[PDB]
Amino acid sequence: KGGVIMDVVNAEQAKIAEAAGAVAVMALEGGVARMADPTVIEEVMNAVSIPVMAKVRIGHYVEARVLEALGVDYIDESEVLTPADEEFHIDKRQFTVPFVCGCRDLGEAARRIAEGASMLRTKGEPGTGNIVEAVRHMRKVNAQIRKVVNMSEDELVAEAKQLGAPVEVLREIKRLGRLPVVNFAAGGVTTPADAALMMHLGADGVFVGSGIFKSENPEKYARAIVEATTHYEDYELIAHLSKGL
Amino acid sequence: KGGVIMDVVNAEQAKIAEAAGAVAVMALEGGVARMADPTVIEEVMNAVSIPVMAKVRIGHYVEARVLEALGVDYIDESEVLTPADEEFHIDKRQFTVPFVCGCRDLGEAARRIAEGASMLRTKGEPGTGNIVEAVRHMRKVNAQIRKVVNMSEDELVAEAKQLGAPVEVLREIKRLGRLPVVNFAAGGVTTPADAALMMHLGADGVFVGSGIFKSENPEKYARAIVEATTHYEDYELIAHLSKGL
Amino acid sequence: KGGVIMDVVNAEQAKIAEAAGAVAVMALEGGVARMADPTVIEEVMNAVSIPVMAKVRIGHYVEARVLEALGVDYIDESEVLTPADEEFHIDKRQFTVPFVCGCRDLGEAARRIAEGASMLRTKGEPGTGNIVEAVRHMRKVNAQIRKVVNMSEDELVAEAKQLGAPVEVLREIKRLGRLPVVNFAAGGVTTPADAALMMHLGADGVFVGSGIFKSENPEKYARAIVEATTHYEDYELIAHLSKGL
Amino acid sequence: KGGVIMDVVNAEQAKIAEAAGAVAVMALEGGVARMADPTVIEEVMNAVSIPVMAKVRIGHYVEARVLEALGVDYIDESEVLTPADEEFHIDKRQFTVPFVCGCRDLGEAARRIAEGASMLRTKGEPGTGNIVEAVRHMRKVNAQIRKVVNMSEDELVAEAKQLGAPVEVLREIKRLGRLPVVNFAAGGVTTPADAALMMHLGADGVFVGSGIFKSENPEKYARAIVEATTHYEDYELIAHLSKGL
Amino acid sequence: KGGVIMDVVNAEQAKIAEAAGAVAVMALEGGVARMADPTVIEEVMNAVSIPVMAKVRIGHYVEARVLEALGVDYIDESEVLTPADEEFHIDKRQFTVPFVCGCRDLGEAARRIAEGASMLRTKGEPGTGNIVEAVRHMRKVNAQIRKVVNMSEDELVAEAKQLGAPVEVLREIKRLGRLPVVNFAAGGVTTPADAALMMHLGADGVFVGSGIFKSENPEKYARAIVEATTHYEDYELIAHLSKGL
Repeated sequence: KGGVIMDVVNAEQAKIAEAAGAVAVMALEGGVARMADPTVIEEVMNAVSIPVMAKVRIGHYVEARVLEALGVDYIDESEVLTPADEEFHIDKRQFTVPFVCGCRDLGEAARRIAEGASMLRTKGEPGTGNIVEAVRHMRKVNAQIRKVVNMSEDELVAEAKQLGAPVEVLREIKRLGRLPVVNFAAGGVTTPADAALMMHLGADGVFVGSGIFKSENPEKYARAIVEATTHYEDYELIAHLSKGL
Repeated sequence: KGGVIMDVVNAEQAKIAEAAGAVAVMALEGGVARMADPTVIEEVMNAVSIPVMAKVRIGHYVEARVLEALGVDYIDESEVLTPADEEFHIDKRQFTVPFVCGCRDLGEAARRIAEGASMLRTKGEPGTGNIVEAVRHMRKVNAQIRKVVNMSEDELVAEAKQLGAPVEVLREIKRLGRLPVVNFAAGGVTTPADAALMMHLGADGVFVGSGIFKSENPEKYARAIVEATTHYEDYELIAHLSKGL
Repeated sequence: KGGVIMDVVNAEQAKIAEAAGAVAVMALEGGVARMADPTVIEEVMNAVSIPVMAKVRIGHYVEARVLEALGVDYIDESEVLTPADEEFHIDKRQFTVPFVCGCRDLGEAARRIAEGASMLRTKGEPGTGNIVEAVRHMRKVNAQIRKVVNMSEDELVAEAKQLGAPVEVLREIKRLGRLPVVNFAAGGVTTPADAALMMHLGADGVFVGSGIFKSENPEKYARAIVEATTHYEDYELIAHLSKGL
Repeated sequence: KGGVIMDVVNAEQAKIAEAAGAVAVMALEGGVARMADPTVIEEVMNAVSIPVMAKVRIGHYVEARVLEALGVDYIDESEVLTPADEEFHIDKRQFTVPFVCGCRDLGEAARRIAEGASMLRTKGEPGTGNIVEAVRHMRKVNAQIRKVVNMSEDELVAEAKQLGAPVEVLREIKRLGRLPVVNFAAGGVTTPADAALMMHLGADGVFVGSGIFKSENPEKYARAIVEATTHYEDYELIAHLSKGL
Repeated sequence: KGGVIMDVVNAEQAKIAEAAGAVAVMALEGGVARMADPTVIEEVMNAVSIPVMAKVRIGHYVEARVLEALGVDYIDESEVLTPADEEFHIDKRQFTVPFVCGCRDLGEAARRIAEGASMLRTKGEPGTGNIVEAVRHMRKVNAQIRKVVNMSEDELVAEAKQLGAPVEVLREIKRLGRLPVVNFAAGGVTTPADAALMMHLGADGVFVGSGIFKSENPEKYARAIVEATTHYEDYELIAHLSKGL
């Protein structure tokens, strides 16, 4: 627990991610942002042994089935791609391949899960290098979990109504003490301190973007995030990793 | 199917109800309207072989355990009694005695079912002799059910959010082609034509009030309601039953 | 835990209360509602050995010193009397005699405690025989307590701000896992089931009003409430205590 | 310090007030409420040796000069009479006879003083037997005094602006630590505890109304107020005086 | 009392600050503004013997642990960095290293103290060379302190509510007659007169920014500010220190 998933655009970057100890890679391709070209997905697939993920536009059922047929390990039904369906998410229950979805609060989390999400992440604010929204979303979802875990049983139906959440998801949360799926922080995680902060806030792990490869030394920067995420209470070690970019 | 349940206040009324063909009786007592006196409930229980129901205030957990312990067959957690809890209904799952609840729409119905209701009824507008609200509720609920039954499966999570309904309950409705519990019309049902109309609109049956016994010949009037609810497409009989009160 | 406090207007009522097992009595006596005549309070003090409470107007510092000087065991700074100070409550920390105070939510509770309150009760809706408001307040305070006990420590300062609560009281709640004072349900508690219900919602006991003595047999009634409040999960007992009015 | 002034309507009542130790009497006469008939003022004047006051309508310059010519000791420019001038108070600086005026806050106090008031009182809420407004006004004026006494000197001009107060009055207040005139509580003071409460709140004394003579024993009731006002921290004695009406 | 803290970007500047008599240095280094590179902070720690401060993003718990682990003497949880958590500040009570925090009013100050802050400063308007905001905040905090010191004890609970302040911090202020921590002016302090002015408004000292080193003679300038801040009523001295820019 406490893994790092890393956005990669080619073979080279994928190998650097696996070598630095990333638990998975996310293969990436007002223009329209669609599912990545097959050859990009299969070029990344052939570079590593750790799980390969890729993105589809929200609601894009057939994009997902294409990714599934291509043999991806995981599908991000991604708000950062251009939504295909602004009202209905993919019925992920129908897929053999697992999905991760974004969320900002427990209502949203519960709905994605009712749709069949196998994994969750914060939406954060990608491309900004700013964790403030990632923090907001993890704070909100976790504070709401803590409320649910400890509230009177008979108050759950009303709670679900107010949250716009499926009540059976709340009941399962209360039974387990946590979400029935893992929840990673994502969006703006830049520094070793950022990465450890998400773990401190209750994240199960962390997604990071292409900023790692904007670096002088992607290897060392990737390593620093992986170690800071793993050893997230070693403030002495974290203080060290924050040096020299 | 096409059962009638009658409001009764003493043994004599309970016997008339039963002899007339009612499938159950409901025993009944700025004033606060609470649980009936145990002696009234036992008096009615002693009078008939058919099931006896009684009412508790909404959210009044203990009033419901009292009635459960007194051996009633069914509890109506009822909006006509002064509500005890304005925010939370009784967690009816924790009871061995079955409960009936009122609703006005599919969201409301699903929430009551999620709380553990074993039976539903329209809220209607009791005391007026006016079926207009009962018709509205039965129309609304059944129209929303027909919509759910036929809707695209991938659209039910969004639909559940819009209704404030637990999606699992919507998914069961779709699976069964109808509500998982019987839904009776209740409120204002006065004439043989009223009772038959509620059946025409899709009720599983009908609750009627004390008006029967304000009548000149309550036996005849009770039989009329029972016969019309059963033979609800028999207009020639319903016409006959309407003559002479 | 499971105490009943009874409102009494004279010695006779006070002895009935003590003998039925009350843990204390509230000595009582549209115009202005002020502190009772001392005579009435002295008459009650002499009748019984259990603690005796009386009421003062909100913010009426001198009324409180008068009751203290008379030797009452507890002061209710009471909102059912005509407030004397609409901005500032009594600085109860300056008193050797303990105060009980009304509340509706945790922020209100927390401020009363910070003024010196030693005991709390719901404000409820006195005089109505209706528990709906008492239920709302108990439900609200306890839900917020549950939330506070279980929330991140570093979120308590923000929470106190939002609630209008002193954060030290909130930190003390988290530390104990409940309020640092006892909290009785008050307002409208009428039947054995109501008294039991309040305890089910997590009250520490119940205040009850003069309705007991409007009864055909106040001793049987007073006792029934005492038994209900203490054996609040004894459903079969409660059911029996409901009969014989 | 800590005197009681008493409203009287005749010789008899005036003598009872002096005999009970009142420091002064106020001679009293949608109808129009004007200055009292001379013969009422002179009948009260001839009954006692302690100062006699009487009321004029706000802004009624000539009423005041009549009272002055009749030889009253003090003039209340009284909001309880029907105002003669809704924009301009009497220029009391022009009178040899001293005036008391009402107030609800420091701005108002300062303005009345700039007009030449020799004494102030709270407006309270006369005729209600309710001290809540008297409390509000004394609280407000005294809290504002405490603010002024201790604030940076250079912030006084802006403070005067915000309060709508003459700055030289604020400066004089800051110099003295208090108002340059006495300030009595008035309106609704009913019980010995009320009277002592005003003294506790920082009043210089107390006005009381015709309620004293609504009593079984005006003598004893008057005495009780006078003693409670004088000995306002003797909670033992006050507790005693609160008995037997 | 009369300390100057200086913002420095390197060792050279840090030694200039120490030698001119600074009581501490703030080590510093549109995109995201995060905690400085440790290298920069280590370089400053080695240059001087006076206490060294650095900044973290608001709510950035891990950044604060990193600076603690590096051995800085003080942490500024700083609003001029890009906030990491917009709801919850760092629980500074959990730290052995002391924090300074910005504020604009007493309620804000009081909440920071209740989170653990050991020192305060005005937020001011950094970067502008304009003291108007620093003046507003110092003026506001001190005016409210003065008011709180001198107000009725029993009015503090209401006051805390209105201010959004924890009442325990307000009671502690009244007890001491000032803040339980020191409070420096920060933002726009440019000239000797500004530095002196802040002290005149009742600051405990002054933070100053990088403008010192934009000077033709930073040593003379740094020293002039140190002398102005400490001898803040020495008008003739201050006037001389204004010449020779």
